[PDB]
Amino acid sequence: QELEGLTDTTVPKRLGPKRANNIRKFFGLSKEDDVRDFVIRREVTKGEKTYTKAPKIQR
Amino acid sequence: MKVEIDSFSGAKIYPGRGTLFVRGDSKIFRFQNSKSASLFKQRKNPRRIAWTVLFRKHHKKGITEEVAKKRSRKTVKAQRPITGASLDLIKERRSLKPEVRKAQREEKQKADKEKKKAAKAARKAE
Amino acid sequence: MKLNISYPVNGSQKTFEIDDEHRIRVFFDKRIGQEVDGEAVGDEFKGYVFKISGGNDKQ
RNA sequence: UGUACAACGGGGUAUUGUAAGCAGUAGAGUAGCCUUGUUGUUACGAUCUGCUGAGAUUAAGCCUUUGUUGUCUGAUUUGU
RNA sequence: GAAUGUUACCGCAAUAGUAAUUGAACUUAGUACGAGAGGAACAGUUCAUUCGGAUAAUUGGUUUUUGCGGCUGUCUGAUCA
RNA sequence: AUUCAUAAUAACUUUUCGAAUCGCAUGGCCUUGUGCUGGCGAUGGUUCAUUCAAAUUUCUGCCCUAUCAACUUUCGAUGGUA
RNA sequence: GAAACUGCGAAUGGCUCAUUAAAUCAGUUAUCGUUUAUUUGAUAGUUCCUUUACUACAUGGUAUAACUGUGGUAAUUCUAGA
Ligand SMILES: [Mg+2]
Repeated sequence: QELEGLTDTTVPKRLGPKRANNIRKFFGLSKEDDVRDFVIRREVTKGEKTYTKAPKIQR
Repeated sequence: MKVEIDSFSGAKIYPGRGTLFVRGDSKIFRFQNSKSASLFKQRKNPRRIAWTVLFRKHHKKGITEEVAKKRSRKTVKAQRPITGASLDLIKERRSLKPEVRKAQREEKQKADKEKKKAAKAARKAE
Repeated sequence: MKLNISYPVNGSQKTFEIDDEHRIRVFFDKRIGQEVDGEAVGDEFKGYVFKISGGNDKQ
């Protein structure tokens, strides 16, 4: 039986990776897939205007 | 009614059986018999007396109580949402490892743009 | 007492306050890290198995 | 001549505190050997560990017994 | 313990003796009484003092259980005992 | 003034350090590749010297008391070897 | 640009004079008897380990904070689990 508050729900991992090889194993890509485009972004709406503020890639 | 434990021998004390000794440091020892009371007053150590639970623990006699624990071997089994990932589309992008020649296709346009910008800057300097 | 139960797979967690002392007597004389089946404490937790991670005493 | 009695034995309960013997790559160290080393073995060595909450004792005013072995007609006296 | 017919069981009860004692706390009530200061009592409850009769589950004491272990000195060739 | 500095041989170390770091400028060479080179700094780092110091240390030097004249050395007191 | 990790600093300063009579201290010597963050200036071509596929060097790996959320206690610059 599924408990009302635990298995009914699922919460998101608040942040995504920042290191390159961490991304590359997160998506299992390659030594060469150019991680810069596989970046997780988070579109916010400060007002009507929006922006994504993708973090960085260290290393 | 509680069943207290002997402070020297680990025996079980039933009500109305044995004695209690309050030491000057306000510690309470409980004895099931004059034997263990006397050995306490003779200030012997129960880890050296062979009939005591403490000795038997220290020497591993009747040691079938706890054996061991396992080691964890298993996956995560949850690609949970990264809160800006949209896990379904994130998996759709994870399967997008093939057809990665679009990466070089975009690198070609970036090379064209960087070279045009270099030429533009070299011309603007003049 | 109370149980702060957590399902790390979905990543969620919930409190459950508990009475019926002869249900929680199962936890007694157990260590942290040990496993317990939940039907002995509640058949709402039937077929589950929990692992004890910590706790906080009175005071 | 029988849910008889006794002596033994067994079991339980209790008391003590882990028997003797064997073994040990345990052991403060010491001497000797040579295959001369690569734990080298031999001997001496309080003690420790294991077989071992073991052994011993347990009714003489403890408990119980499907056990074994036995015993079970001697003498005196008494009458409204 | 002889004798009362013997023997056994269950009993009666003349006579004699006689045993229970004292106090505190709470409550009564800071009430009654009294100008006030002060300050009760009966009933009830819980405990205790002195005495007495039993008992030994527990605690304690006692130990020739010479029961178990340990220690000394010597004797049994050493060991075991 | 040295068994100083330094160097050289023999090996030893559970093995030290020898840049996976950051910013601005973005320039030069071509066999035009995200090719090869390249500036001004920051930070970090072994050793040496230096500096800021520390630690110990030499010599001489301190008030009143003899109604304190002997003290230290048991177990550190004075020295020696390790 | 809050928070938090990291690095530094917090051993300075300021207060007081209880101790302390060759002790501190003063001036004068020494370290050929040693430590020294920081500064300042100099200074590592040598490290692929059967070192001919053993290797990522256009550069390797894992945690964990802050953060999200669930809580404990009367209470503290308390804190657990995920
Ligand atoms: Mg420097």
